[PDB]
Amino acid sequence: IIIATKNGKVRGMNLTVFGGTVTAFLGIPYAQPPLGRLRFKKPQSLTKWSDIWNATKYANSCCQNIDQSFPGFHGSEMWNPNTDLSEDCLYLNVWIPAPKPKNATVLIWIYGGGFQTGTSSLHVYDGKFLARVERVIVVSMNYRVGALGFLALPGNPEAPGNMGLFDQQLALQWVQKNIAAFGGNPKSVTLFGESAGAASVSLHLLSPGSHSLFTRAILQSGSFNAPWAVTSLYEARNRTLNLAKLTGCSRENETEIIKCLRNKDPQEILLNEAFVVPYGTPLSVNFGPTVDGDFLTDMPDILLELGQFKKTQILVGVNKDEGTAFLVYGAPGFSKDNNSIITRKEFQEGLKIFFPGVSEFGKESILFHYTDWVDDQRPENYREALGDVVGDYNFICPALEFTKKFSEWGNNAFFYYFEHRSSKLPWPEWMGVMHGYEIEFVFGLPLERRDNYTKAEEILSRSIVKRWANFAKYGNPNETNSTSWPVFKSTEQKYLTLNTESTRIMTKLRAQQCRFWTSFFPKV
Amino acid sequence: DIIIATKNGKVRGMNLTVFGGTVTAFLGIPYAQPPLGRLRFKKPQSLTKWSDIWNATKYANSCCQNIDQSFPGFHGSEMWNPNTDLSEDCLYLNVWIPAPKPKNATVLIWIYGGGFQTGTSSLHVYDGKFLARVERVIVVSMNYRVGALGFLALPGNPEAPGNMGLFDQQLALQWVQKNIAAFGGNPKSVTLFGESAGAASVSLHLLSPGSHSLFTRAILQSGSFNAPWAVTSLYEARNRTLNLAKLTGCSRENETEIIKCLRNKDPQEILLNEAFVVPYGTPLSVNFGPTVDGDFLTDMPDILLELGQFKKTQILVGVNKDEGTAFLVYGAPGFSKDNNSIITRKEFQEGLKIFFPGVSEFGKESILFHYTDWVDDQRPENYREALGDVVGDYNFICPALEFTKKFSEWGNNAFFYYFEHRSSKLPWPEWMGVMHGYEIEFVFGLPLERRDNYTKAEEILSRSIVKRWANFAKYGNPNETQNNSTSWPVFKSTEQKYLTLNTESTRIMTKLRAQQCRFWTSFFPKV
Ligand SMILES: COCCN(C[C@@H]1CCCN(C2Cc3ccccc3C2)C1)C(=O)c1cc([N+](=O)[O-])c2cccnc2c1O
Ligand SMILES: COCCN(C[C@@H]1CCCN(C2Cc3ccccc3C2)C1)C(=O)c1cc([N+](=O)[O-])c2cccnc2c1O
Ligand SMILES: *[C@@H]1O[C@H](CO)[C@@H](O[C@@H]2O[C@H](CO)[C@@H](O)[C@H](O)[C@H]2NC(C)=O)[C@H](O)[C@H]1NC(C)=O
Ligand SMILES: *[C@@H]1O[C@H](CO)[C@@H](O[C@@H]2O[C@H](CO)[C@@H](O)[C@H](O)[C@H]2NC(C)=O)[C@H](O)[C@H]1NC(C)=O
Ligand SMILES: *[C@@H]1O[C@H](CO)[C@@H](O[C@@H]2O[C@H](CO)[C@@H](O)[C@H](O)[C@H]2NC(C)=O)[C@H](O)[C@H]1NC(C)=O
Ligand SMILES: *[C@H]1O[C@H](CO)[C@@H](O[C@@H]2O[C@H](CO)[C@@H](O)[C@H](O)[C@H]2NC(C)=O)[C@H](O)[C@H]1NC(C)=O
Ligand SMILES: *[C@@H]1O[C@H](CO)[C@@H](O)[C@H](O)[C@H]1NC(C)=O
Ligand SMILES: *[C@@H]1O[C@H](CO)[C@@H](O)[C@H](O)[C@H]1NC(C)=O
Ligand SMILES: *[C@@H]1O[C@H](CO)[C@@H](O)[C@H](O)[C@H]1NC(C)=O
Ligand SMILES: *[C@@H]1O[C@H](CO)[C@@H](O)[C@H](O)[C@H]1NC(C)=O
Ligand SMILES: *[C@@H]1O[C@H](CO)[C@@H](O)[C@H](O)[C@H]1NC(C)=O
Ligand SMILES: *[C@H]1O[C@H](CO)[C@@H](O)[C@H](O)[C@H]1NC(C)=O
Ligand SMILES: *[C@H]1O[C@H](CO)[C@@H](O)[C@H](O)[C@H]1NC(C)=O
Ligand SMILES: *[C@H]1O[C@H](CO)[C@@H](O)[C@H](O)[C@H]1NC(C)=O
Ligand SMILES: [Cl-]
Ligand SMILES: [Cl-]
Ligand SMILES: [Cl-]
Ligand SMILES: [Cl-]
Repeated sequence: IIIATKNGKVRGMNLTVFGGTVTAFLGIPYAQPPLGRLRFKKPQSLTKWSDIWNATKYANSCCQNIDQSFPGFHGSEMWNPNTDLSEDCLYLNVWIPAPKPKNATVLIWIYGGGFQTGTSSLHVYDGKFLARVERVIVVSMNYRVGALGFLALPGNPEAPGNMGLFDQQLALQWVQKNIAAFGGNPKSVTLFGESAGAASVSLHLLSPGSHSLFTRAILQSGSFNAPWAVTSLYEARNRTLNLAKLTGCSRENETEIIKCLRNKDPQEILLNEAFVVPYGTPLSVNFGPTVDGDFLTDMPDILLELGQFKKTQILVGVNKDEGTAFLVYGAPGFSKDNNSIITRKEFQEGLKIFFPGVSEFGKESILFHYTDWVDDQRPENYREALGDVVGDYNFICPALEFTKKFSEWGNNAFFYYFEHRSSKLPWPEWMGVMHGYEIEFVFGLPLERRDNYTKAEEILSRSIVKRWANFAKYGNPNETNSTSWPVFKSTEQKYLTLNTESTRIMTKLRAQQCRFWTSFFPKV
Repeated sequence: DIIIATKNGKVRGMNLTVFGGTVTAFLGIPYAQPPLGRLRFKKPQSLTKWSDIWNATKYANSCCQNIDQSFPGFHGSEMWNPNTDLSEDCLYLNVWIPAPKPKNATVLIWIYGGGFQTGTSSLHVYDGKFLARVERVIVVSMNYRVGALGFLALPGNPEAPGNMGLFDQQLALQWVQKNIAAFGGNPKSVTLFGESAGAASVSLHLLSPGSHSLFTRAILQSGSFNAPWAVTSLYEARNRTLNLAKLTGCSRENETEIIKCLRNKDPQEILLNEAFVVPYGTPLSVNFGPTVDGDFLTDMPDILLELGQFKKTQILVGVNKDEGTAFLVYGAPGFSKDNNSIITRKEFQEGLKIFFPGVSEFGKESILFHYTDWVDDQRPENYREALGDVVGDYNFICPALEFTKKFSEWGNNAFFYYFEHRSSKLPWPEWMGVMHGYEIEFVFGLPLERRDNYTKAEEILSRSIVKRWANFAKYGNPNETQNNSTSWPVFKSTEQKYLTLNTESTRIMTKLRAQQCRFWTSFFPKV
């Protein structure tokens, strides 16, 4: 099994998937390894290789800090990289159905994290099911995370910012120039990603360089207008200097600061990343996208409001309990080992952790808007209240807002609200429908009947899988005897719920809560 | 001839013709020494006796007060202006009695509203003859001193201790205790009722130990003491007295001379300086009102209320739908009685600055936020109705619901009503809605006069309210009839049930405007 790429040949492997076969290529390199003097620089193009590259194993994962908060716990360790870490990590994966097609539509995955972690080789990102069941080609790449991917000295090509974004862009360029040889259609390419990946996707809509490299976009629990998504030009600079000071690299010329940083062991850069910002929360993006004047020629909010982006169809949505995951990593009184009931004042110190710079007036206005109880007793009210605060502000409200303004320019947008909790979800029952736990359903994992998912979950997974694939192909997320999914329009603003019971059409998702974040919190 | 022997001498009345029957009325019985000369600013002095027969056949003087002349010739405003001569000699009261004379009639006592600055018991809408004819109750109403003449305060100084007007009310209540039996009344069945400042005065009599043996039950219409305008702190009363002294050229070193100086000023110069003792000044300002005097009020009313130190008895409480509207046309920009008064977002914002002078710019945006979750964006009346509801909820509805909640918690039956009908004869524009004060004519049974151009529905409604009010007084329960009538349930802190009052359908409901009152009770104190 061998395919001819424009930089040399690559050998794949056959996978057995539901009585059929999927042709998979794991670990095709798409750029020069960013080592030594190439550290912190935009990815450089590759030269041809004479012999055969064996793409039969997942490549290295990009350098990153590892979540070791809960040793032995699957809930956290399932997100930890499952291959060796290395600065040599610019590779991608390609899955193809068997037999092979002539012009299949292509789905490209951009993994999530806080831009600090993640890799394409995770079990939940396995594209072989998607290749078998809907006969699409599935691509996923590794991109640089943390300071190695997003360190910024604006105007200076030695570390300009958004390197990790340019990695993604280079992988998309690779698909354009190579995917036809695999039987793919470069004129029908759909990006999708979760959280930071979804925000990465939304950034590709803004950036001129990415205009011609894909067709449509899917944004799961993320967008660039999320409060955590983009760092100001000034706060990025403050973090680069904090990092240099912490690494014994403080200088006067910055050209020499970068020189010093290039001599540091990767671990010394990684292990200091947490300290570059004082108000460190688990939602902190220490090094993420910034306005570099290259990938982002201007402030994202401005570009969105002026409508200077790629005009195309989008699929957008969020989970029911996006906030809970972040509460167990710092907020007081919360644990995965108890029911995590908290008191009015525990709620208050929580708000102080997630809103460090906000006045006590503002942390009271917030407390106000989220205590108009339906039931006075509970006592779980506050534990769910703080959850909803984080979730609404960090994920749900920015997403509705992004979808509203994107639709305003005459493009079809579709919005979803994912309400089902996995029967195998390793976290406690109070955390609900968590950040990131729609991903296994999008990748068709419950289709594996030997895998301890319920029948109801397989049916649901099949719907999402079908809808996602049809959206990629046709621009409309329809199924087969299935609820018709309507466009999100700024007037009526309809969205679809996804659960095992009854998939309904509804309106004005959490419009009351999002009212506060969009039209009052900015004035505090 | 019509003559009753009171403990201060004999008094002569008159016969009135009311609905084919007769009502005996005694108008202008004096209940205290005229607060004249050196008696100015002092608690009312008891009456001695008169040898002859006092002729109670005309309304007495109204107490000194400024007159509303914003709209000369306009009935809507001038109907509240006094209809007798003004004078410091005003401590008189009125008595209406059914005929034939009763044996042990229940007595309803009316305390008029205002900002504690105006008002009088002789208004057309305060006519007790209908109530006496239709429900066979005895109706009593008194005049009490208003403005600085009634509430000027130098706390601890018997020359002007504060709350004189409240003590005026209280002495009239003593008069009823001592004399009403001679008219055929039951002094052990006495019910206070009043509107606004009258309602606030009523709620204070529940607090004040001195009044506790002087009445049985209470009715509060559009007012209570916990309203932001109702009660002035001990220091703010003193500072206003001094501001007044400075404004009139009466500043001294001892207080005895300031009072001695203020006593020589013409009643009119004190009146013209009342508005200036408070720096900001809105149409809701109570320049001189009740204060904590250490006599009538031994502590801040909220403390006594929270501690349960009040008279334990039944109460009837309620408010109107558009309490705020009346005050917007007397100062808020863009508003007029001659337009539909549709306003813009920023007119709304400058309006807010008029009614909340001491509040941060943050708070004036918080209010705006809580009150702009529009159902229909346009709807151009949105902001005009938003501001009305702000003033109304903050000043009347929420403090009333709050009072009723806290009062009910100590185990007495409270009933709450919500008055929603606009009068077919209301002289104000339609956008002002169900205004402050325009339930009074329905409570006094005015639409029962068929010669007066009210709708039939309105007579039905009035007759209903009159029945409930009188039944509350007699039995402690505002029932209409046992059958073919909506059950009016007690207000409890849990369900918070209230009754709506209108021509269409009187229904039982819960948690009146709970979302709005939430903001005022649990967020506004934190701004
Ligand atoms: C959906 O994926 C599930 C795994 N998570 C979500 C978890 C949330 C709580 C924190 N932990 C772990 C990560 C880690 C790494 C080393 C040591 C300790 C910890 C704590 C991850 C991510 O990859 C992830 C991570 C960040 N961040 O680093 O701040 C985000 C920031 C803004 C928006 N989205 C983010 C996001 O989605
Ligand atoms: C049910 O009464 C119907 C008539 N009004 C209500 C009108 C409202 C608009 C203002 N005018 C004033 C204007 C003005 C100027 C010069 C001389 C006389 C007047 C009359 C009265 C009152 O008697 C009355 C009055 C005040 N106050 O004067 O501050 C209240 C304060 C707090 C709570 N309630 C109050 C209240 O109910
Ligand atoms: C008027 O009615 C009252 C009752 O409200 C009569 O009452 C006194 O009433 C109390 C109970 O309320 C009794 O304990 C007393 O014994 C009563 N006193 C007397 C002398 O009977 C009162 O008598 C009635 N007055 C009349 C009918 O003239
Ligand atoms: C007491 O009354 C005074 C007099 O109005 C209030 O006023 C301020 O400060 C001085 C008083 O010494 C005046 O000259 C100013 O004009 C007043 N300020 C304004 C903005 O008018 C004072 O606030 C009151 N204080 C108390 C404790 O009651
Ligand atoms: C309204 O309801 C009250 C119940 O609270 C009725 O009260 C009774 O009235 C009779 C005389 O009419 C008294 O002898 C009883 O003592 C009262 N019962 C009490 C106080 O519990 C009242 O009659 C009802 N009236 C109408 C018109 O329905
Ligand atoms: C009992 O009294 C009710 C009043 O509460 C009367 O019903 C009303 O009838 C008049 C016309 O006769 C209508 O204008 C009202 O709208 C009716 N009110 C209702 C239905 O609530 C009637 O006298 C009696 N009704 C019954 C059902 O016995
Ligand atoms: C394996 O690869 C061969 C070609 O080498 C191909 O014919 C076959 O379909 C693939 N899958 C299986 C079943 O081995
Ligand atoms: C590539 O795969 C082939 C067949 O499995 C194997 O013989 C060879 O060692 C691998 N590496 C290279 C460089 O060919
Ligand atoms: C930067 O500093 C280095 C050594 O400190 C020096 O050689 C170089 O000329 C400097 N470059 C600029 C542009 O200042
Ligand atoms: C499914 O769950 C069972 C326990 O009932 C476990 O033994 C097995 O390893 C699980 N299989 C997978 C694929 O997770
Ligand atoms: C879904 O919608 C597309 C729109 O082109 C249509 O072609 C198709 O028949 C529908 N159903 C399925 C299962 O694709
Ligand atoms: C459990 O979590 C920690 C103990 O590890 C503690 O702070 C908290 O009080 C506990 N939660 C509950 C609900 O008891
Ligand atoms: C009216 O009062 C009574 C009747 O109840 C009696 O004195 C006479 O009929 C009338 N009195 C008058 C008008 O002098
Ligand atoms: C109407 O009231 C007066 C003029 O009669 C004026 O102050 C105000 O601007 C007018 N407003 C509207 C909306 O007519
Ligand atoms: Cl940030
Ligand atoms: Cl009659
Ligand atoms: Cl209108
Ligand atoms: Cl009843």
